[PDB]
Amino acid sequence: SKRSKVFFDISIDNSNAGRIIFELFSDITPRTCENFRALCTGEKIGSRGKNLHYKNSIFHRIIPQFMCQGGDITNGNGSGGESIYGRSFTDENFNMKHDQPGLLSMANAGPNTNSSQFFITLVPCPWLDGKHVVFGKVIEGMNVVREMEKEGAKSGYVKRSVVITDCGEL
Amino acid sequence: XLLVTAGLVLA
Repeated sequence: SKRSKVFFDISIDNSNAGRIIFELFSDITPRTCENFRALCTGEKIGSRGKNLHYKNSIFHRIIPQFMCQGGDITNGNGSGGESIYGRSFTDENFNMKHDQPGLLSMANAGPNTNSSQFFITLVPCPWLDGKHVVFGKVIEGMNVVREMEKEGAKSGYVKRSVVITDCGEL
Repeated sequence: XLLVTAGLVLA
């Protein structure tokens, strides 16, 4: 259809937690969604010679009652990341807001610095509206997201391994 | 505080 459908199979503490299925707002933020979709299928090659892929990447920062962050496919700690458009790409638009849990939004390091890192909201995050591009939402597997929330801490550090064991487009 | 950044995470 108009909007792409992608998924993450999540492993927590080396144990399958289930699948998260996302609906990408391809009709509102095409460039942003295409980047995420391509990173789920691993169809593009990065600047390091490896194909950009969320498979086996981890959720390095989870803060209960805030959000789950991942996508650092280069360093796995937040300092890295890479998009199919290069180290970073411009903010498409901020039409969609973080008005509810289960939203897929781009993490960044200030204006126009989107790469591969993203976060899934656990509550409404109004203070991020206009600063982070919301490009999708969870349509199935919110229980898995809640399972991940359980692994976070106020510091954000994730004591037990939260990994994406598989991913792709549906 | 509560932000989602890539590299210098602040309060």
